[PDB]
Amino acid sequence: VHWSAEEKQLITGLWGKVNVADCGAEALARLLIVYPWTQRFFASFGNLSSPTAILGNPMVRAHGKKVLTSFGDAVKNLDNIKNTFSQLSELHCDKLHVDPENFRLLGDILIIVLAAHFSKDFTPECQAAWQKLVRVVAHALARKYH
Amino acid sequence: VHWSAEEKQLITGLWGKVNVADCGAEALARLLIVYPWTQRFFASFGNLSSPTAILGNPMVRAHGKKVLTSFGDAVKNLDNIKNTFSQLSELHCDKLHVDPENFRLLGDILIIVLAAHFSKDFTPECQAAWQKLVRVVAHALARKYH
Amino acid sequence: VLSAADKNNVKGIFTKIAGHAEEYGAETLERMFITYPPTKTYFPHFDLSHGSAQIKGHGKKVVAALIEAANHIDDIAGTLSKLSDLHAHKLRVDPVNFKLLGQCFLVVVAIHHPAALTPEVHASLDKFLCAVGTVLTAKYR
Amino acid sequence: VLSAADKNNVKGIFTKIAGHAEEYGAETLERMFITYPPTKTYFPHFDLSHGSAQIKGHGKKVVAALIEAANHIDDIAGTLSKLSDLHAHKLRVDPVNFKLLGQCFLVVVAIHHPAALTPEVHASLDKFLCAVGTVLTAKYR
Ligand code: HEM
Ligand code: HEM
Ligand code: HEM
Ligand code: HEM
Repeated sequence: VHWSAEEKQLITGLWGKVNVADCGAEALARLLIVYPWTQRFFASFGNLSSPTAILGNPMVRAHGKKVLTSFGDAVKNLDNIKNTFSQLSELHCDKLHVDPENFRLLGDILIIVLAAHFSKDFTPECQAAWQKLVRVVAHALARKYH
Repeated sequence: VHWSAEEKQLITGLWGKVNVADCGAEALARLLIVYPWTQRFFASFGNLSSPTAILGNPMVRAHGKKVLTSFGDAVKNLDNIKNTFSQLSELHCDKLHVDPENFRLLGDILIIVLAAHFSKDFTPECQAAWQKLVRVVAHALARKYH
Repeated sequence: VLSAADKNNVKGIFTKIAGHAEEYGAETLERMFITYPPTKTYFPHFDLSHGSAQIKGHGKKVVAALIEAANHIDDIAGTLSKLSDLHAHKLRVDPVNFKLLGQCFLVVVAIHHPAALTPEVHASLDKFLCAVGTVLTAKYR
Repeated sequence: VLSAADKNNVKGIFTKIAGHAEEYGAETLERMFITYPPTKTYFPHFDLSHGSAQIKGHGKKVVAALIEAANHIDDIAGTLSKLSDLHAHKLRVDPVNFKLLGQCFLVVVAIHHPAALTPEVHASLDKFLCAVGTVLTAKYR
């Protein structure tokens, strides 16, 4: 994938003000609530019985931070997103058996969440930059199939 | 992408035996018939006014056979799809702007077209060989994004 | 929607199927676990080996439910409410998985009834298969 | 399908948008065209440049239609079916495209009214967006 320079800078500046824990818990809570089947992969987490249960849950919040953090690894390495996610991909495809459509789903949610914390600051060029980033991370993870 | 021997054998073998022009035409017609929005891409094929008309169009069969010929290309080169379908990649993505998800649909349909023309000889083991083939192929056309 | 030609095309073929019911279900299942391995993880408890007694058993039960809603092709959603709770809420099946099963069962028909499976006929079935999925995923939308 | 609790959510957030239906409409469309450039291919006759006024009044139509379905949210399909013909048949629009617009509608909702796209709202909202997508893609399935 080829990164424009205007694009590197749009992903890079936004990134630098993201509260990873705030968006993390949120991305992930919304993934569980909005696409309820993803709940299955996360059942080790305890009570996911209602929406409130879900935004109530410590692990949901805590694992949200972990995720967003892993986005950081890509933003650190836009030219090597391929190998950043290569161990994360084994786990997601092999072990946990996640359908790659779900990464698309979390990347779309991610973007709704960044919209909502950054307002007019989450510019049309800027959203196009991010949609491509999450597109990429997702294919990065999805490598381990085809 | 790693091809076991059985997978190569199973693909190569069956391939041998395919009527490129009939399945090539059948595949293509099922597409336009089953997924009618696909018709928008083929209006330089004249009359697609109905299934029977789609079914008979000399240009559709004309094309049917082009497509499936190309899968053959794939078969000849399992370890090396990614490069073989670089240019067909630009065509489909930059020129025509075809959502990738319709590659999967076609693969899917190809597969029901083999099954109908092979019956019992299309064993389960065989179908998987091929699902992977068709899938590998539609990631190689959808490279030219992410 | 489901066009009365659709409702027709469908019946045509469920009646070609019919008492190959149970054989066809087993087979659709088998192709689904061998072609889409991750689908076996919903079946942790079954004997998933080719031939298996339970797979047959289960297979019949799927195709049955399928033949059942072909008998109310008019109100599928209702002929089937009972199973959404199962799939959607207890089991949490990912919708993608319904297209997988859907596809293995076209393959099955195509192997056993190629003649019967004409583009148009193939279209109607698809829409069918689609509705079913939608219903079975319904406590999701 | 759309439960009672969804239909409030939807109703509620629409009450809160309403005023801005033309601005949201147009930012929705602009963002779709910068983010999903293959989508322009369908508006070959538009001034697609920022600010253009065909965008402005197209995006008025878009969300007015949606606003409309919201008041007869009980029968969306009935309400919107005038737009299928055109979208499915005439324009032959790829179903992917509806998720796309739909996603950009949610982003516009989120930049202006983030406090209201609560996650429980977001979900009612996506169900509704699918329903709409489904009716305009209709006379395929
Ligand atoms: C989309 C971008 C994603 C990224 C960047 C990502 C990243 C991560 C990271 C960094 C971990 C844990 C490493 C660890 O603590 O072992 C993790 C684990 C996990 N992920 Fe993801 N992941 C992504 C999407 C998903 C998706 C869709 C799912 C599935 C619905 C998912 C389900 C899980 C589960 C079930 C674990 C194990 C949780 C546990 O530790 O108990 N991940 N991921
Ligand atoms: C699925 C894997 C596919 C393969 C292997 C494939 C292959 C091909 C080939 C081999 C050609 C002719 C190359 C040339 O002569 O320059 C071609 C042209 C074309 N294909 Fe595809 N294609 C695929 C998917 C699709 C799909 C899904 C569509 C529609 C949704 C599509 C639409 C077209 C069109 C509209 C043309 C050229 C128009 C013309 O030149 O007359 N293709 N494709
Ligand atoms: C054509 C769509 C489907 C139909 C018509 C269908 C039909 C049924 C029926 C009738 C039963 C339960 C019989 C009973 O009450 O014991 C059932 C159960 C079950 N179904 Fe499905 N199903 C469909 C799709 C799927 C898919 C894709 C999966 C997952 C891969 C699935 C997974 C299951 C599971 C795991 C059970 C539990 C059965 C048991 O443990 O005994 N279903 N289905
Ligand atoms: C929720 C989704 C949508 C709604 C509610 C919607 C609404 C409308 C309405 C009300 C019109 C016509 C107003 C009139 O009759 O002049 C229209 C036309 C049109 N729509 Fe959609 N549309 C939707 C989705 C889409 C999508 C995703 C696309 C493209 C991807 C699209 C492309 C078009 C085009 C090209 C026209 C023709 C208008 C013209 O030529 O000026 N629509 N749509």
